[PDB]
Amino acid sequence: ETRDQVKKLQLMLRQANDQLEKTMKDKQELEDFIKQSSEDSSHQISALVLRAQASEILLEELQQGLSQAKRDVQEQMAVLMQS
Amino acid sequence: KKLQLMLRQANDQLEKTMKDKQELEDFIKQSSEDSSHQISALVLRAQASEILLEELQQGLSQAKRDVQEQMAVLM
Amino acid sequence: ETRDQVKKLQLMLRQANDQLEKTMKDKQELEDFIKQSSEDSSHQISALVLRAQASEILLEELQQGLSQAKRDVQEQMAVLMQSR
Amino acid sequence: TRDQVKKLQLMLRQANDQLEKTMKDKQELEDFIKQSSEDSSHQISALVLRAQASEILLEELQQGLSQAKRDVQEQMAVLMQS
Amino acid sequence: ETDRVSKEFIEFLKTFHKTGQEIYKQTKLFLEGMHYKRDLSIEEQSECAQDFYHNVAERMQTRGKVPPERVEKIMDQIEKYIMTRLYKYVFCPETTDDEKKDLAIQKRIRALRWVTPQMLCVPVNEDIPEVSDMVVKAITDIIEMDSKRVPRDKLACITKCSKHIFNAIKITKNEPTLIYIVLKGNPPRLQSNIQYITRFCNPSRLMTGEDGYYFTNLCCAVAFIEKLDAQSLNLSQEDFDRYMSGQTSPRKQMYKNLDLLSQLNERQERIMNEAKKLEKDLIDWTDGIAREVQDI
Amino acid sequence: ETDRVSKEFIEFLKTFHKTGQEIYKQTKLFLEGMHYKRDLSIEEQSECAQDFYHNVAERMQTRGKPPERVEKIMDQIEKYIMTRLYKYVFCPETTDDEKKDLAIQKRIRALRWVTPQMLCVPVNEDIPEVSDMVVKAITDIIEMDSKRVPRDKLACITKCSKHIFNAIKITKNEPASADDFLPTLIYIVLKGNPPRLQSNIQYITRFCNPSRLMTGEDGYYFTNLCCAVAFIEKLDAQSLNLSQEDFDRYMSGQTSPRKQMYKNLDLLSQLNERQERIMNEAKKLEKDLIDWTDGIAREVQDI
Amino acid sequence: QFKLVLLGESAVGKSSLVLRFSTIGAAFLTQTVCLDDTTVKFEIWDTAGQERYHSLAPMYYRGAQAAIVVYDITNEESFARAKNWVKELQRQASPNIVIALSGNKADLANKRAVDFQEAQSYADDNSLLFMETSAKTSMNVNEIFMAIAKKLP
Amino acid sequence: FKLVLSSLVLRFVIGAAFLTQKFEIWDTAGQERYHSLAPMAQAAIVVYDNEESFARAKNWVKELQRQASPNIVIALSGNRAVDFQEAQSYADDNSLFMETSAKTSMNVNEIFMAIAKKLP
Repeated sequence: ETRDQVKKLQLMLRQANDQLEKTMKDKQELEDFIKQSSEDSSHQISALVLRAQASEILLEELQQGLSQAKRDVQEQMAVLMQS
Repeated sequence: KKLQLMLRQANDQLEKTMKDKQELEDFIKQSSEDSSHQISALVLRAQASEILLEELQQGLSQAKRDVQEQMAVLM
Repeated sequence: ETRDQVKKLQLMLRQANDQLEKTMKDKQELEDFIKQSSEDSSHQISALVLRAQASEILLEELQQGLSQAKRDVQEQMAVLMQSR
Repeated sequence: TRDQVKKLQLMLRQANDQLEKTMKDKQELEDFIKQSSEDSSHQISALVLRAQASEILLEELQQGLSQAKRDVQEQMAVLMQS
Repeated sequence: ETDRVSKEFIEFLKTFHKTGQEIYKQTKLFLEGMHYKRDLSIEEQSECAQDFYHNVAERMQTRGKVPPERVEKIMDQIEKYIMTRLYKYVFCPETTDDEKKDLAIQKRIRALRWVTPQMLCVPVNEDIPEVSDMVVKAITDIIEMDSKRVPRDKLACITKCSKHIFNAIKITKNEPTLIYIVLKGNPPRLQSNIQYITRFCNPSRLMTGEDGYYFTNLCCAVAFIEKLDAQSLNLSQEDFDRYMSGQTSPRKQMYKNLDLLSQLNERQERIMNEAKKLEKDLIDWTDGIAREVQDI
Repeated sequence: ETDRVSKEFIEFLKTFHKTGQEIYKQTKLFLEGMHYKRDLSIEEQSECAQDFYHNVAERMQTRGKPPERVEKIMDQIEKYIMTRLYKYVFCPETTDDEKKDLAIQKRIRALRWVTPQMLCVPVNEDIPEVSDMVVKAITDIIEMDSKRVPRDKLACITKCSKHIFNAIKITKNEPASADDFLPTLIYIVLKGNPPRLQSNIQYITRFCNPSRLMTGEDGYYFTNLCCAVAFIEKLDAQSLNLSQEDFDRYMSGQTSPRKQMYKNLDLLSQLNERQERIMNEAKKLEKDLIDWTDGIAREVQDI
Repeated sequence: QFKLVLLGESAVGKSSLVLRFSTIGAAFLTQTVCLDDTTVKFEIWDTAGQERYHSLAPMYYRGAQAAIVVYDITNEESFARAKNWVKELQRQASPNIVIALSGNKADLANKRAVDFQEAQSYADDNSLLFMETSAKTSMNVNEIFMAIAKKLP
Repeated sequence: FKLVLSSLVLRFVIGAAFLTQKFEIWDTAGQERYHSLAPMAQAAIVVYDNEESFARAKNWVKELQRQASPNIVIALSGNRAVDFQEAQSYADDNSLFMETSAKTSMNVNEIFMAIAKKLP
């Protein structure tokens, strides 16, 4: 019985070590995954909205600017209309 | 005999390392969740800034038709 | 009749001219305002998130980073029971 | 007379079309800032949320160490004995 | 102005070599009439013109014997020549309240900017890029009607509009409203446009043509909104009064948002640093526990 | 710490030249017993604990003889025991405590998606202070495990629920009913993933003086607490006012790990590509526009 | 001591009425009253007016010695909620319990939807304490309270 | 002529409201809210399915008989919970009426082809 206890014990230990060894890999890997990952989340996201609000607005200068060129050019037909 | 103690040892350190990993996990799901809700809200703004943009592009391409019909009306 | 009329017309035209004037100042200012608003909205906002999703990590690698460092000294006191 | 009022009523009519457009214009730009402010808005709190959660993780952490300096100190207090 | 169109029509009526003259002179006759009446009172301005409607329509048919299958299209071309010269004269007459009630609408709508559709329970969901993609145009087609002087292009703007409107129903519910599109749009120079239609639209185009049904239900929606009340919403006055106090507060959200921000940077700048302190304050344990034992 | 209370406790009873001894030796006798009995049925464990509580409670009145005063002693006595005893009595190996402690830890772990739009909690965390006391209630339920004794514990319960009422009041400015309250604390627990949660609770239920639990401030808090909790395990879409669709949805195709950042990572490149697109198109009419205006200006300015 | 529980439908003043009975937030009360030289003190459980958490009441009330069910008079629904609360009460709450019900928001009764004689009818049909109350004018409050108190041993 | 009225006019003839057959037919909104301001018509109908539909049809014909121009002809549509004998007693008390089914297209062609030959 003693020696059976010793095989089954050698099984639990070898198997468990390949497995521990696995988890230390997966884990340490993974932190490396997210570190750089949330870096890309971040860096990108900021560079991104900076484009939104620096750009999505750039257009109402037009939102108003078209309505002016529509009022002045509707006017030129009036600058001609007395002529 | 001695194998059973070293095996207790073969377990516990792993179970600890299991903590380290499992925490990391909950975490990235969540930074990830949060990011998520932001990117959905960001897309949502971007494409609106696009709608007013085709809205205007066509509105000028029409106003050229407007000046062409009206200056056709005056000469 | 004209003497009744012309008062009222010089009236609406004057009031309303001052009114145009209101709405004119108001818009040009309000817009100048918002252009600024996106600016101090963004520069800060990104300088906020960007520090954030990358700064709130530091605490994460520390929560995980303790448990082996606690394991280090916990293992370290084990060297002592033999030194007895 | 008809110069004094007809042509005047026309001048008013146009100055009025005119206010109309500028009023339209402002309220458009204005409605807009309300929208940019809205979409910033729903988000800004989710922006707070990661901040304070990652304020909490730091207080619980500062706390657990505030425990472990006490623990290794008591444990080395158990070692100093004969 | 007077030249070129003088040409397009003289080119136009001679095609018959029969009826070509009759229309021309009758026209310039009632024309001098209505331009004489340009200074005459407004209600008094429309009359010999709609008279001219019914009167031409009858005068030509009894004597002329021409197939009306093509008249379906004749209803269209006629309005251009008249409205071009007359716009200056009859659009927003100084005699009327047109300008004034245009401002009634502009102000009212602006003041209603706080209302949302879920209370009307209109059969839409604008969340979809598509239904709202047509929401935008829905808003713009009713707008451009004012850009064009003629009632043809105008009623074409109304019709095209009413048409791209139920499709939001077809994208969201998928079943084959009025109040919702106008109220977000705030349409320019409305009353004198509306009326430009009333006086100078073809009464028949109001009877048979779709533009008629569209237009009719529109003014229903308009006169509805003008006195729009609590009971068409089914909501109480205690809060209602609050809503009449005014929610205008425009720059305000951004003002408040913009306050918070720097205390929040203040929150995280109020973080990184102690964690950086806790970096150092940390190893000093680990190394400290290291040095003191490395002795023995 | 198994070291230290031996001093503090004595410092308390030393004023008594009469009953101090009278209770003390009496206690440590059967208490000496409980180290031997550590192997007996757990139910029997809390049993001779609740017995010894109640028994001194009668006996002192029998020989030594006011209940106005008891609530204040009830802390100290149990303090001395739990200091040596926590180790034997927390989360029994014989019991399922450990098991449901992890069941719940995962249960709440999966709760990362929650907003009080679903629950309608009457709080607004946007104000710095409000979130500061929010954080504190959480810091309290976290710190709840730290305490070896259940008095310090029950005080973390109270104190937490207190930082919750506080935020309730600053956010509302009307105080809170439990219409305005339960979903709050749940909002805090949900945010706590609280440690050794289950076995802490049961350590209390089984080990603490029941009167300080029935009469004391602590009773209502711990109660509505466990309620909030065992409710959280048994949860309804229709109690969230949610269809079976969302209820299944947020947990059904998700919880695949790390994928979320991947998806987010794809998306993110998609959008930034789009805003580069829109911008450069508006630049197309930056130019393509003016040439109409000045073009209708100059090309027509001729005659 | 003496244990009582408070149940109701939400915002019905489940909040309010006790509150009037400004430093902290609205907890359980622990109020001391005596109609005699001997003193009786109270314990009071604030419970979910919110309807989905209307599910867990069992342990709130378990060891408790008294009880209360709130219904609004301008919302007959809160009154029906009240009736079901009663049937549940007599059945699965420790039948040792003592009962009392009232209609509230008695300040705006130009808006009243729940009939006095009807609710007193349903009350006195199951032998209930019934005199309706207001929190704003505070009418039968302490009255309905000494009424409460003449019952406990 | 102009007729004033979801699925029953769908079996007979893009837009839900207007359908040209001249049958110039206009369609009403299912909501109870904006009920007034109805009149522009020389023909009219009234539709019910729920006994509330019946009731609304009652106050609806009670709006119609009073307000309109005198000439217009009306027609009623069933679309169980109510006796037909009741509906028909009501209908003949006030003088064309029928029950209709569009999935089989029962009286779908009919009510229109009977409304047409009525108008002078």
